[PDB]
Amino acid sequence: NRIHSIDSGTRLVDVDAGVSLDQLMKAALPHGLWVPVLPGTRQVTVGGAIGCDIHGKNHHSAGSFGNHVRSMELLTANGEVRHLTPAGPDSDLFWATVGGNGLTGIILRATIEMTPTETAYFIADGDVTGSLDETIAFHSDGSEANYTYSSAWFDAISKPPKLGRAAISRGSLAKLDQLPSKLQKDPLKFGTYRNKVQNLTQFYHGFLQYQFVVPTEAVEEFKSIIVDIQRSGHYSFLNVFKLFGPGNQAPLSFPIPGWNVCVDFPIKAGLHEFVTELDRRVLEFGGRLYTAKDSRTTAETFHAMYPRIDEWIRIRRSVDPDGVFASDMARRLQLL
Repeated sequence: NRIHSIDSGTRLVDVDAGVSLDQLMKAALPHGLWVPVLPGTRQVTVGGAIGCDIHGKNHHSAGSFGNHVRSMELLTANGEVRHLTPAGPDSDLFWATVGGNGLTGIILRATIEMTPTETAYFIADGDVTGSLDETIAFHSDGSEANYTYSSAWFDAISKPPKLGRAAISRGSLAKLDQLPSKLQKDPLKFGTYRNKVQNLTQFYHGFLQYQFVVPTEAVEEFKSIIVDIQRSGHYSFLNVFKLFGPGNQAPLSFPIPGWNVCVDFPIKAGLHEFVTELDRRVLEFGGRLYTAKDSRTTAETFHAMYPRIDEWIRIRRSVDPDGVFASDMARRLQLL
């Protein structure tokens, strides 16, 4: 539950899996290092970050968390401790562990290649659009290459042509060159605008959370989902929009390149019926659902989202035949 080494030269960090990403951030910053993929909470451990293979606002530029793990140590069911690497032997067990939710064993420790930075602040441009078509067109001009971080809040309640209008926030880690004099003293500690310097809390800022992704090319199909959601009467206020980049070698990693949306549906009458249809619609276009604890996602649907599901299940069995690390969700999703 400690951090063993930090090297700015190699950007490598040796850290136990029980260490929270927050604690990792604090320690790594003075060395001019930035955690490659940021957590949603301060209780997210390194092991959780790898097991869930978390993604953030910078996925199009940096991928998910598994992309940055140089090696990890997996305490398996037989009592062994396996040295896992993304490109060496046992790489299959590596990528099955990035995917798996601890169903492969217990991650004890990992080596993580950090992101080099000169400051702890973001420099951001903010834009507002007027409709869903504008929001899409805004992310389709190839301007995503100019910003490492990018996300948008959007209207899912107003009917067209106001549906899909968005407040977009995009930016990158600020250089020392870009900081005001007051902030250059300590650069590495703790809706329309341009060149706005923001710290972590400013930039990165009952219900049923629903997150999915539709392939980039199926844009009209994605628009149709958003339209149908507004029609349904299920109105969410907290809606996040994001365009994902390429995915992993992890067979159970969620992100794929395409349009990613996270809504918070208020628990209403006829929601489970609507969600079931929404699940089918996402899958129909070759999309994928984010499988959380709140799912509410059939095993048939789960196996359909992931083409390499059987390839993963084989690996899980070879490392945990008696299903020691098998949770109730794992059995429910028929992953045994």
